[PDB]
Amino acid sequence: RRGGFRGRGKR
Amino acid sequence: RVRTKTVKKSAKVIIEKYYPRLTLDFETNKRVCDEIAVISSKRLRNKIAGYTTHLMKRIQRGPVRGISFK
Amino acid sequence: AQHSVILDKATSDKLYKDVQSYRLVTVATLVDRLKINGALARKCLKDLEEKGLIRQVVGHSKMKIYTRA
Amino acid sequence: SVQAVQVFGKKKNATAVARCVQGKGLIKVNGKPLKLFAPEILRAKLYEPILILGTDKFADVDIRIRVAGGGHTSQVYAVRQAIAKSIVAYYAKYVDEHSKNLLKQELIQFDRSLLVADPRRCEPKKFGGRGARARFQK
Amino acid sequence: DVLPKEVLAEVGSVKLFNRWSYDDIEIRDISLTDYIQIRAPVYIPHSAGRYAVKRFRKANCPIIERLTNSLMMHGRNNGKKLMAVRIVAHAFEIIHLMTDQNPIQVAVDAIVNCGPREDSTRIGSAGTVRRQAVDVSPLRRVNQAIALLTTGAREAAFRNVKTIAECLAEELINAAKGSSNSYAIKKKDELERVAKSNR
Amino acid sequence: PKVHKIRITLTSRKVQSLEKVCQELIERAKNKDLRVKGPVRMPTKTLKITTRKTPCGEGSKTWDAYEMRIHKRLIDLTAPTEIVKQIIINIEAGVEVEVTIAA
Amino acid sequence: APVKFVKVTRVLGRTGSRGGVTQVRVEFMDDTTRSIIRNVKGPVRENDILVLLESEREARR
Amino acid sequence: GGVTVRDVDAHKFVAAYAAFLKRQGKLPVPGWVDTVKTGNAKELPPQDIDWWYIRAASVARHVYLRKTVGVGRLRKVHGSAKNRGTRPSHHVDASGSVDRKIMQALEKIQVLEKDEERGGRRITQQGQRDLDRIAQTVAEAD
RNA sequence: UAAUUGCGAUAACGAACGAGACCUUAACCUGCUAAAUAGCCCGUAUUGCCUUGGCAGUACGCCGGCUUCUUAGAGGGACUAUCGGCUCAAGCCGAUGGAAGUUUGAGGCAAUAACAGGUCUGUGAUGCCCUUAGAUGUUCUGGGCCGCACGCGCGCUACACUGACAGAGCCAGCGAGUACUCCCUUGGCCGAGAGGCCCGGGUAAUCUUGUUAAACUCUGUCGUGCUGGGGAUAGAGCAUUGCAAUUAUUGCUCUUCAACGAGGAAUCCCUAGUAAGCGCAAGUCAUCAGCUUGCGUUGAUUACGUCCCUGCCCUUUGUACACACC
Repeated sequence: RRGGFRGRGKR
Repeated sequence: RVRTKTVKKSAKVIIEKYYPRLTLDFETNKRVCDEIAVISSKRLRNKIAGYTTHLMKRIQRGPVRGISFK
Repeated sequence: AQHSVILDKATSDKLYKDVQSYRLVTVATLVDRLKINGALARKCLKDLEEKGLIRQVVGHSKMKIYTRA
Repeated sequence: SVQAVQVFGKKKNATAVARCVQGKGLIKVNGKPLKLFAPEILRAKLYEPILILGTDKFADVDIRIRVAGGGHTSQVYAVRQAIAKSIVAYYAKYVDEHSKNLLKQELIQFDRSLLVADPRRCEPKKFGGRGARARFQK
Repeated sequence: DVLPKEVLAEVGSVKLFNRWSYDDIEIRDISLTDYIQIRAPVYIPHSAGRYAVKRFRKANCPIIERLTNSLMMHGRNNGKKLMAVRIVAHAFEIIHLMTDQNPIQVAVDAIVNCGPREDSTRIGSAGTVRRQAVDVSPLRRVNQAIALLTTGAREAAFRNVKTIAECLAEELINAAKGSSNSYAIKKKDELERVAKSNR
Repeated sequence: PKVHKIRITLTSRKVQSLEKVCQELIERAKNKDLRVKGPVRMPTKTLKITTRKTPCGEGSKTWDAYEMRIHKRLIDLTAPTEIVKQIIINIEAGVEVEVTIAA
Repeated sequence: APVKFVKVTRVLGRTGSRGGVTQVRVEFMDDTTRSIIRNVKGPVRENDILVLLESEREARR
Repeated sequence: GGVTVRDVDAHKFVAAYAAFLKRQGKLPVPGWVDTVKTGNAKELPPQDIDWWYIRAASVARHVYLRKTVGVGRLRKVHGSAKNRGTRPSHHVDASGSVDRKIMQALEKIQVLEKDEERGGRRITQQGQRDLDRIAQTVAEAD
């Protein structure tokens, strides 16, 4: 559904 | 199939020390090397004989830099 | 789907007037249009063989094929 | 004295030793004739050295062959190799090779494997033949 | 004497198969020769060749050998080449009685006709396909034709009263002409149709 | 002086040391005008043990194969009983010898 | 359709994202003057023969 | 010319000896027929009614070609695989009683005799020449 | 170029590890040395059928001859050799010859610097702490580790006719075996079957052992129906192993006859005697292999590529990171 943490940026 | 420095370095000294003793024939060159050298393997001896007979084929038509005999 | 294990006069007459025109006759063909069982198909297969209407092409424990005479 | 020569043919694990003696045209393998020793469909692969050469060239030669080891299809390839080597070797030793050179050229032109063997064996490994076991999560 | 009387019938004539000769080959088209090999006859297909060592070594191989190998697939039929030879031999007898033409006459025209001439290639488009509708080389065309014909027979005969001897046989006569009701033709025209759209 | 048709069996792990023992023994008998039968070559018996390398079970699973080889080269002779005592002297380490009169 | 026959004379590298596709230069073998560039999917040797459904598309590079 | 056992096909030869033995009609039967499994690996008795006679013909044929044979060797010659269920299959041997009495009763028919010098059973002087005579019944039957 | 493998250019010259070399093994020897615990020719005796002069078997030979096949030693053999086309060079592609031309094929060993990786439950390797006579030491009796509303992994058997069942035909290889107590086991008899009794061989190229295994081949029955495909579950009886078999150790006979029609999102392995199919031997063992380590039989489709995804090595370049994009 929705995951945080680790390396993610913008969209 | 590339020959390393040990085969090439050993081939250089043989040619200049004994130039006339070996000829264009590969079979004869095989028997000259083992008499005048100390090789512990037949396969190593075969490779040494293969390179030295190739070198004199190109010696026959013009000299090549890096080779000097009497 | 189910076939007939017995052969009656309604089915016997179809054989002796129709098999004279087939190019190939096999176990599958009998099960196809006469709607009879394979076991019955094999029994009728050998009995008509000696009557001299069909001839054997190749013989094996697996398949049988027959053609015109 | 008596004319005879011994040759052999090999496969994976099938050895076929043969002795060819001057005779009258008789061929039998393991005692039985060529009528029996083969699977029914595999019997075709035994007659090729005959038709390509001709029956007239087996007038007075007798060959007896004993073969063991291997498998069904391996053995039939071994015995057919001994026949080709036996027939060409007996003439070479005792008669003019005008046949032999014609025999050798014709035999290999149809198939080279008739006179030379194929070297093939298995390789051991610690996973099976060449594939490993399944991985849990890569 | 040393040979059975059956083989004595053919020794006088030119060497050939059990019944049929490889003479009188079709004159129908080009670009499919040099990859179907019939110049060297073979008695039985079975042979322990060296065809898996180089690139195009298997291109020089009898077509019957190519057809026989593809017949045995799907797990159960691995290494059972003797069983495959029996099926192949019987299928040539079935087609001979239903058509006066030679069995190889049926086999050759069937293969040459069920080979696609255009296909769409996969070029990435970030989730989409930019199918460019490229051409197909002759070697791949004959390789895929063999697979299509054999997989059709395996599909039909599964859980059926019919046998594989004539299920395979009936495809070959269908594929000899433009029957269009065969498994091979249904897939071949479908592949070409989608390629035309993506031109 | 009654001949008994002796037979001698040998066993060792080395291959070079065993071969030269037989080479000199046949020469020690040949010059004595004794009818000698060849040094037959019995099959080599190889035995191996395989075990897993790790002592605890962690990590990948790997095995190694140890080996050991034995050769026989048994020999026989036709000679009296007393003469053979002085002909089998001066043997070195490793090779084991067993004497059988085979009368 | 007036289908044309072409023959390969030389191969010029291998294209595609995954090397599946190859690029060849063909010859129409009926008018020796004309020569174009085409794309092929399968293995190709020199003197191979190809069948072309349309002869007006050509290819990049 | 002369023919022998090796000169005829095995399948028709054993069938011929079953047909030939119909006319003599003298082979002991201990009543085991129609009840026995002919092997532990099996589940149903053989379909053909005269299986006791076809088996004896084939058994006597290979003893003609083999030098010494006993009950133990024939037990595993006639054995085959067994469906153990969901477990992997194995190899198990045939019944001992079937092969022992089929040749003990065949002893008194004067076909083969004991071999007490080294073991097993071997073929007899007049026993072997009988099976040779039926070869011409098949060879020239062509 | 598979390689910090080389050709070379050069403020560098000369060297040390790793790679290669090397060792074992699989392919070749009608040449050497040989062999009754391995074979053949030959010679005797002997059997059947045609009878021929033949063909197929038996038993013997121990200085009758021999080593092709079997066996294990010493050596020989491939070096990319020769030819054609590119290049200064190192090198690359094709052909011919040849048992063998990807490093000929497959393995063993394998650098610097590191991980808070695993192991104190292998060790009479070991610091410290703890308990030491109501013992955490040792020993005997009994039970549990196998307990079941549920999720996940490595495997086995199938959904059938390219099948099951019944008769007949009939082909391997690597190995193992007797003690202070019986280890592989031939032959004879009894026994539906599993088993039981009695002589005997082998400390082993000698006996078991040709381990005549399975698949497979020929001839028949059933006939597309989840049916004679499938064998889970459960009842009764007969046996062996052990001191002891219930929560059944295993094996055998009769009967009971479940689910399962090629399987969703996802996902593993692999390039030639290779995948897959099938079986055999060994390890643990009084008895129990659906597991592993090895061994043989049958034998394919497709590619001879690229960096598109998941990763690796080197250079130029950017940084507010150095516990280093978690």
